[PDB]
Amino acid sequence: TGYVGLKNQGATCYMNSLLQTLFFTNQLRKAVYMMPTEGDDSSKSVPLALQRVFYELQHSDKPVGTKKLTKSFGWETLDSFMQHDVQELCRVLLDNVENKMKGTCVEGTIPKLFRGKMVSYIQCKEVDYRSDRREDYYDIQLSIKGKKNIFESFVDYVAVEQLDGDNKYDAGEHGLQEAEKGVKFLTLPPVLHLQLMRAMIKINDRFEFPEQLPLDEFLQKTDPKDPANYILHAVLVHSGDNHGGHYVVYLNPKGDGKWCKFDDDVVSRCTKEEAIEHNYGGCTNAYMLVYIRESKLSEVLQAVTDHDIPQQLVERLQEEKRIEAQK
Ligand SMILES: Cn1ccc2c(=O)n(CC3(O)CCN(C(=O)[C@@H]4CCN(Cc5ccc(-c6cncnc6)s5)C[C@H]4c4ccccc4)CC3)cnc21
Repeated sequence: TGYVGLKNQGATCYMNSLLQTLFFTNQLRKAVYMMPTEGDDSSKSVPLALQRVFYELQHSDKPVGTKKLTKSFGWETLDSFMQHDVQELCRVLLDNVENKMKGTCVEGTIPKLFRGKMVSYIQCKEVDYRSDRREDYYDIQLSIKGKKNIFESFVDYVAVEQLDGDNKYDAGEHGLQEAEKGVKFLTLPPVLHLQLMRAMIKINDRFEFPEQLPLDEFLQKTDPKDPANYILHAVLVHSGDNHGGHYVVYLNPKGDGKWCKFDDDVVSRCTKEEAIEHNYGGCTNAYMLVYIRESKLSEVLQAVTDHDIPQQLVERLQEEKRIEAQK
């Protein structure tokens, strides 16, 4: 493979999976590396540790440890990983970073990759009154129960729900009213992060998902020049229950369909089938997926030299490692 794993140090559960996912979001890696940790707290600055882990992921001939990162953002209780959803952790990281990049050349990168926009609306049936509010999303949580595939999800997601009888809409000046509330995508980000709502006690129901995911039709306008076809990039996987769970991520880091299994420290080549159909579920199955828009693929997954790291940085981390000298 050439790729190196991450250490299992405690119960980070999904963290390692998420870390790889992100570390192979190449345009974000370059961006992270650029972040100025020149005068940062070596111990408690998250943005620093995300440089360290990525550095070591790109250079370590041994499996990369994460203790310092888990410290930097301070999920150090007996349940602090299993009490949170995965996008929550993503947001933690992607926040700390997106900030540190403000007033830099690399400002605006996290949203440029992971942010898309939306409209939630409420429209009265009989009377004239509409409520349209736009929001930004960085990630999307699909309902799987009763859904066989990703399509049915995105159609469930844009389902124009009805508000009648015991739950009519307080239209204010118009009083309680019958109206329909839905959602509608305006855009979708280069990087499309999806979580499948398996927590409820874990649902293990079969939920199919494609390698190629056309999304133009859930948009309101489409783009002839830029269609919204997506390339499955990673598949975050879990298997077990409230007693024994275990986390694994499958990636094809180059968008070429050459898949790899990442079981923490152990990384191996695997089949398309192992990554995809074998994680449809029906107990060991996908809980989050990552998808790059086809057009932006080459950029997002731009390759990364060792000359894309500043020396200043490079030097600090090494001293820090060397000085890791124990008796
Ligand atoms: C809003 N919503 C609804 C569902 C859902 C979701 O599944 N996700 C994905 C998820 O965030 C679920 C939680 N999660 C976990 O890893 C779970 C954390 C819960 N874990 C079970 C437990 C083990 C130990 C537990 C425990 C509880 N109390 C004290 N000590 C240990 S609870 C089982 C894990 C699980 C993994 C894959 C799918 C579904 C769940 C990350 C993946 C994100 N958002 C969601």
